[PDB]
Amino acid sequence: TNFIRQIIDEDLASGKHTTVHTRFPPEPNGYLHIGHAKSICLNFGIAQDYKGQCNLRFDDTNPVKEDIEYVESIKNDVEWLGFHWSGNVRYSSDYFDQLHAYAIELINKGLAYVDELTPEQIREYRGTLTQPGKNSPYRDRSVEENLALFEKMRAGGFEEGKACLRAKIDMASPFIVMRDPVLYRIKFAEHHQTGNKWCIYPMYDFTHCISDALEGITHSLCTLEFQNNRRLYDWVLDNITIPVHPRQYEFSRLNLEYTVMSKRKLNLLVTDKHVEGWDDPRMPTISGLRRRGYTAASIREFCKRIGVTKQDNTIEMASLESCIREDLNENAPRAMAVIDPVKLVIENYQGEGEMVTMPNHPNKPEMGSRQVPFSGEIWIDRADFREEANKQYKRLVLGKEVRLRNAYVIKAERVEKDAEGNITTIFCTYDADTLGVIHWVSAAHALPVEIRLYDRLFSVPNPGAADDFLSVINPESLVIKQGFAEPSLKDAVAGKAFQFEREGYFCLDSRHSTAEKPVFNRTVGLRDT
RNA sequence: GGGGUAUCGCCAAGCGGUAAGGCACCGGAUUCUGAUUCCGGCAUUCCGAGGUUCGAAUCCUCGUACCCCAGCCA
Ligand SMILES: Nc1ncnc2c1ncn2[C@@H]1O[C@H](COP(=O)(O)OP(=O)(O)OP(=O)(O)O)[C@@H](O)[C@H]1O
Repeated sequence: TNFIRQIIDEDLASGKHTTVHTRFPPEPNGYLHIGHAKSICLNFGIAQDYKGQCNLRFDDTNPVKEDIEYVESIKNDVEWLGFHWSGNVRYSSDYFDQLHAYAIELINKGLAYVDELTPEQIREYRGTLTQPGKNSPYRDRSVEENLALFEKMRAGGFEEGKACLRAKIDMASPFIVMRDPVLYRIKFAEHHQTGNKWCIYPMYDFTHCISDALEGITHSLCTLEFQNNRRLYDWVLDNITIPVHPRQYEFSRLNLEYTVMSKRKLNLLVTDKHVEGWDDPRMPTISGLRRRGYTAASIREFCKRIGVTKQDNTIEMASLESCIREDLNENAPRAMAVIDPVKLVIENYQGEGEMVTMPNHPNKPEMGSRQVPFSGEIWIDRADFREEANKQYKRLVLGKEVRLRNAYVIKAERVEKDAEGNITTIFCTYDADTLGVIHWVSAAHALPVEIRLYDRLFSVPNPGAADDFLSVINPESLVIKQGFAEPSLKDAVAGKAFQFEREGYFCLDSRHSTAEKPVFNRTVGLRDT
């Protein structure tokens, strides 16, 4: 429960409503991100919890920032998260003729006029945060004059910026938004839904309350930066002939540590080619997180955990990562892969090899087992061998023995270094009566596989509050390795988490993998204590 | 000027009856993954100072900090 659900509860009890109807209304000017997932979880979650309805409405009022690519991706992401909207997909543009009729009602009532103060002047006349504004000299035109001028705007008789329609409210209001807000502005831009039918487009505040009202939304849930705007939400609905009056309730937006959510900013990273694209695995976008190997359920859980309050907040990446590790630990089948490999030859070995039976899940016998090959010339991870180290080090030191994963207890004996002091191969012996643990991959049957180790995109926790967020990009956000994996990984499918033992959870990258050369993105590392 | 918020390192519950829970962190047991699982510890204190009350995080003052609003963006 959260403050919003307590309100809905009151509403139902008091008999103010019988059904609850919410809506998720993104503008199609970019791809959805983890922050939006919190609105999706909130809006669609309430609908299903209260057996209500939730609309997916594209708030498409500004054509010069929107594109059809975004509408199809947004729908994709909403479904992938595991949610379904009520009825057909809606668009604010579906209501352009409606919105235009309402503007006329406002004009007819003398509550709206066509102003001609230039874009620079409207700012000058608006006042400041402590000084009231002043009336445009075009404020007292007659209704008859406004109808004429407005139809002229509609007919394309005015150049962009040359005229706009404003609400006649109060230039001295302490609410900056009630200072004669613009309802319509001229944009000769083709719209992704309505083509060139319109050259005048409605503003967010005029469009939002009216759309909610027409869809019979009972509770509009938005983020905190809209509390000031609520005054205009109610003023519009109170002054036009509409039979219902939805109520707006604001919650705090999600800020994630080490990442920027601003679409304006996320678009800079994509536009300037600093990430592969909106769905690059380092992006905090839904599609990015999906490609990274995140599961829709891990995200739904993440929203469940962070809560819904009116408090500004900043969640640590640790919280997100906790969610995904938990999901994958449960459902991810284990496998073996070596990221940085140094060759290890067992001298004592006899034969072209053998076959060990490894479990697909160490703590869940039910998941099955597999027959993995073994031999003398295997592949091991560099960081697992040490010529010398204290008692703490529980891996392969040049003296003692260590158990291979589901195999033999080998024993370090001799090292053969390259010219530059760097080791090239390690020589050891094994006890055959056996079958300090490490993973390995029989060089004989090793599958060459490219690994992509992702790390946080920014090097500061709040790249948002930086003079230039780009200059604070982490150069080690993506470190590409070439390694080897057991041949079973030959049958992996894009977006199927595997837990490379003692490393982390990894998944096949659809964008880069091929037949011989698979590419694995590292979703998340293990709790490396 | 106006509109909001203040409870653990990060989130968060609490609604006059004596500070849940999660992440992180520290131990300790188990483990052929330095994972997982288990065990236990982690707010005498709720922005501060006064006051009301048998009892206040919660009520009433009076301060303080932070966030939002001056797009013909959403
Ligand atoms: N960080 C966030 N946390 C929570 N909810 C968010 C967040 N960002 C956006 N939303 C929610 O998603 C809804 C749709 O957002 P929309 O795409 O219209 O704008 P935006 O993404 O906030 O802005 P921009 O496109 O400039 O980044 C908003 O109604 C809002 O409540």
